[PDB]
Amino acid sequence: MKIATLNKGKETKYFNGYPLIEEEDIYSQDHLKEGDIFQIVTDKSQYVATAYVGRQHKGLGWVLTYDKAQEINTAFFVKLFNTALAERDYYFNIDGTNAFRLFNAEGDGVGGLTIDNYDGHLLIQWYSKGIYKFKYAILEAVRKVFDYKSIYEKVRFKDSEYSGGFVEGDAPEFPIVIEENFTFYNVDLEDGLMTGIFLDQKEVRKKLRGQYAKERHVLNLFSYTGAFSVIAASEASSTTSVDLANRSRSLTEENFGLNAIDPKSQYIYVMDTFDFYKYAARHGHSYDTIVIDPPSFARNKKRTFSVQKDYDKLINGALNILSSEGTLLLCTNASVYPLKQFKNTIKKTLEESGVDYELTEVMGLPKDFKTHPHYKPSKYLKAVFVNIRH
Ligand SMILES: Nc1ncnc2c1ncn2[C@@H]1O[C@H](CSCC[C@H](N)C(=O)O)[C@@H](O)[C@H]1O
Repeated sequence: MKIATLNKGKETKYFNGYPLIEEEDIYSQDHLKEGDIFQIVTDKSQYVATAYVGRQHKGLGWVLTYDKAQEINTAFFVKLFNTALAERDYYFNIDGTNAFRLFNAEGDGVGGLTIDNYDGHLLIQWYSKGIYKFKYAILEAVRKVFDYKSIYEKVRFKDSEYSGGFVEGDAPEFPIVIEENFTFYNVDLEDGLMTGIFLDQKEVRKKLRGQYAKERHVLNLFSYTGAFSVIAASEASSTTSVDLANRSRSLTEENFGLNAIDPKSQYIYVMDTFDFYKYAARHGHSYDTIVIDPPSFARNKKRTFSVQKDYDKLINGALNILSSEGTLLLCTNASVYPLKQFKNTIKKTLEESGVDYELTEVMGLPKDFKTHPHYKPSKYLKAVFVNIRH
């Protein structure tokens, strides 16, 4: 019923499957409000696609269907969910992992919607008021497609007093313990934005232990809950974790504890990564593997970090405490920060330092985090293993 018209010469990407309706690409007189279903049409009134309104950035909403006759109802989501579920048969068949993503937004057909499986406890995240409107229809479909002990939610958009919490089912006591790569972690689906682990780094964590941990001093910067450290510690001589947040210490200790690792056999520091570079370098400390996985942006009073602008500083600091033979695991999650450009920054920085280097591995989102083949920013994870000689 409601219509948005494409600007001339902007049709083609949309005809070819581009899922994000860009504000700059369309105009409408139909008063598009969050929640609204609308059709995109060319200047010559050809139907292009059906989308829903959910603004983020320069974005109006997301394409949902190319079938004019398809109504956006429970049966609609039931179909996407079954397809999403079927594409994850591997995660149901593997030992050692009971937590993974079931539905990854636009990669699975609905931008702004994610569903995670934390050992039977589902976490649904909504990235706009727009997609929230469909909560009832979506929940009915969840009930029709998925098995679960409970359902939690989080609202991942501004100006909502309600933040999320328990939805239905049998509520557990948090933290609950999940398993991934035969490694145990605490999770809390009801406390602040983050759950205690980032599932998208499942395979990166595996590789770190498998290939870059044995008998090494492993440094983990911006450690959060110490997940990288926890898994690497079964192989490393010892790990060192560094995070600015007070909580990180006890949370990290506890994760070590779940895996039969004495926290006292590991090093855990609460401080700014950049301060740690100094302290480590002043005490002549060296590490064989340095994991760097910072937030895209962070602020500490006056002090700010931007992944875009400050990554060279991260690399130079690590190098000054990396062993002659050593590996850097350089990661980001910033969708705005494309792999090409990330690799460029890494290369430039390393070339400037005069060290010998080799990008040995480049990893992206795992399969449970299905990306969209016509939307490049969906591929937001970059993890680059770099072997160093200096
Ligand atoms: N300047 C800084 N120095 C060290 N840690 C920082 C920091 N600024 C933010 N952090 C921490 O970085 C974390 C962002 S989350 C990082 C997740 C982590 N890489 C993992 O593998 O799970 C937060 O815990 C935050 O406390």
